[PDB]
Amino acid sequence: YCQKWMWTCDSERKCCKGMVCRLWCKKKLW
Repeated sequence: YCQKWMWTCDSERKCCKGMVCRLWCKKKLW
């Protein structure tokens, strides 16, 4: 699974595209 908006990511766990990978998955505003 890709990490959803209410999820978080890691070096392995990636957030779903459209969001940015960070401590938590954050929507790409920029």
